[PDB]
Amino acid sequence: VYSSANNCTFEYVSQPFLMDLEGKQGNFKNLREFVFKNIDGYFKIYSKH
Amino acid sequence: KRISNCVADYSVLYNSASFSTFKCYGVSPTKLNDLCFTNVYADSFVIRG
Ligand SMILES: *[C@@H]1O[C@H](CO)[C@@H](O)[C@H](O)[C@H]1NC(C)=O
Repeated sequence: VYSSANNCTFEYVSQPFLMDLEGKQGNFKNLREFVFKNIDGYFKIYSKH
Repeated sequence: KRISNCVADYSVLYNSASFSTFKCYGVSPTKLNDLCFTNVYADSFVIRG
């Protein structure tokens, strides 16, 4: 995902979330929407499965 | 060390009863928790007596 890193301050973990790593070629069964905003530097997350 | 997006209590930093010395200038030590600042910078290094 990257080569290296030097310095930073923020790091967030929150609750664990599980996926399925097996990929198929069938029809989709879920829909996920995400909204990313930045007002006065504040980062916003909006999502609902 | 940079402390950001955190909330902390300085009462537990004082009741340790193990610090040989403590000086704290620019603000009264009894009235610093209620006062609100923006960022806290902390540096750690060793020194002789
Ligand atoms: C990280 O290091 C760079 C030097 O390349 C410096 O410009 C930057 O201010 C540093 N970031 C912090 C948060 O100290």
